[PDB]
Amino acid sequence: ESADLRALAKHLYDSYIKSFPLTKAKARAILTGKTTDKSPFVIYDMNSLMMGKEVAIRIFQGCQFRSVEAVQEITEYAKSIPGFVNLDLNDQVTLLKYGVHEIIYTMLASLMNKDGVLISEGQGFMTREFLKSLKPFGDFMEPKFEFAVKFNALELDDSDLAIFIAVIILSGDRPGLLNVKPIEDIQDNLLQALELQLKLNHPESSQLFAKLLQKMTDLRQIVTEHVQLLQVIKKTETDMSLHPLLQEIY
Amino acid sequence: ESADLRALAKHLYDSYIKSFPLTKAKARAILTGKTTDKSPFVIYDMNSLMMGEVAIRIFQGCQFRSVEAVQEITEYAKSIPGFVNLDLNDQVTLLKYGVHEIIYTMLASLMNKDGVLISEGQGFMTREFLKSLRKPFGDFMEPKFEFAVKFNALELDDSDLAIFIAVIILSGDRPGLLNVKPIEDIQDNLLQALELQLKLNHPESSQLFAKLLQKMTDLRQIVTEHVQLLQVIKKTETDMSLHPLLQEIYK
Ligand SMILES: CC(C)(Oc1ccc(-c2cccc3ccccc23)cc1)C(=O)O
Ligand SMILES: CC(C)(Oc1ccc(-c2cccc3ccccc23)cc1)C(=O)O
Repeated sequence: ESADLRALAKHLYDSYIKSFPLTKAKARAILTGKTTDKSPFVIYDMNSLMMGKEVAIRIFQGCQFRSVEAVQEITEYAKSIPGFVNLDLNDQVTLLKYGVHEIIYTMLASLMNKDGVLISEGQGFMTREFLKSLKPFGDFMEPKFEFAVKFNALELDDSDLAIFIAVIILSGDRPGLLNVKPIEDIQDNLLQALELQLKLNHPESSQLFAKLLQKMTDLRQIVTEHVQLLQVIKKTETDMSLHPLLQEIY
Repeated sequence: ESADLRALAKHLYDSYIKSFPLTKAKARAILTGKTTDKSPFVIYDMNSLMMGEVAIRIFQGCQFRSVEAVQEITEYAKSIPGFVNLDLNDQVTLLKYGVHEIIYTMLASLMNKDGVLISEGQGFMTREFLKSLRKPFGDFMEPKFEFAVKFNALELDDSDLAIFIAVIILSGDRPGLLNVKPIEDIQDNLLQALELQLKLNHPESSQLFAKLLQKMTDLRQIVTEHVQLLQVIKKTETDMSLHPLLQEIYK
């Protein structure tokens, strides 16, 4: 009934707030928008960054660090989705493994506008053109920027995004899953809760449910495109015995 | 009004029939060995291939059929209300990015786990036979079978597919589009039409609408993979001619 759907929605919203550092609502206030309580430090050039083992590699590695960190926040959020911990533990691991990249790029949009991205929990702001100003690394944020511009045109808020992220985790078509049935049964429930949420939250945005789902197609293409860049960078340099243990962590 | 959505659904179903020679309904009647009205001849090896008469031959068959399919899809496209009224450059762009996604959607209608109908249903070519084709060509069809088997478990019929196919063409998040808003206004209507159609045609089937739209992710991947395998073929087969139309669509 509408009752357990709204219950599910509020549950997810509550744990999404608890699990992640900067909400979209706060990121929007910082960006383009209102509140400049404390302006973020802006990174627009090589100087700016320093004023903030090596620049272009420094920045791409920094994004990896945050993303490893984010995997744990996503994990904790996953385990708050009703039914998730009851799944086969191999399937939990699989769902997280193939889901975290799509989740990261989804949420990255919350931190982006067409001009740049908030980092360090909104304390910083790296400009889009400074990012594109790199060498075989000026290639890696631009498709995220192009995706975010289109995705943010849907004007979702955190309550919408909480359910959407849960939908992504409970996919069903991840390779190697052992028991697809309960996963799809949970996702069917989450899709219902999502549909309702979007109808109550955006009553005059017609077919917002459908439009948001079609965005999954662009999301997977981003992820695919990102892993192939990663494979190229794994041909920039791999041999060095000065962070073997840090290499491990990533 | 739901009434307007029903008329649009009827209209699109109607054009689909008139545009596409072999419907899913006919494909299923052929495939199910309980209607012996006219059974297909089955191609499962090279001698049955020669009885029912290599890899290049088969794939250029596929190439010619695809170009004709583009024609039929193009014909169907003009019947979608609002489509011919769009900026022409966008009409080209919509077709360019839509055509292959639709071909693999419809291809599934002619497939089961064991093979695919060919030559307007007169032939059936085995999945194993296609998989054993020489090294580059043996990998072309297998991901389409994979898609088709899970897509076919949605159990869509032609009146469903007519609207879904229209939804695909009228995307708008396609690259290079000049006027996105009028494209999205039309898709928005196709989507309402699709949503109603599935809930009436499949009352017991929970969130079929969402699960169908998720399938759009899979069609993208198929196209992407097929493209990268075509550029392999282009280099190992310098003597094989890719069709100019198909060439213009791929970039
Ligand atoms: C889950 C998410 C979106 O994870 C992020 C991952 C990477 C970045 C990021 C993106 C681009 C450059 C960066 C440089 C240093 C640190 C982080 C980045 C921002 C957020 C977040 O922090 O909300
Ligand atoms: C739109 C569609 C799906 O177009 C087709 C495209 C390719 C094939 C096909 C697929 C695989 C092998 C073939 C060999 C000879 C001729 C055609 C094929 C069948 C149909 C159709 O005819 O319904």
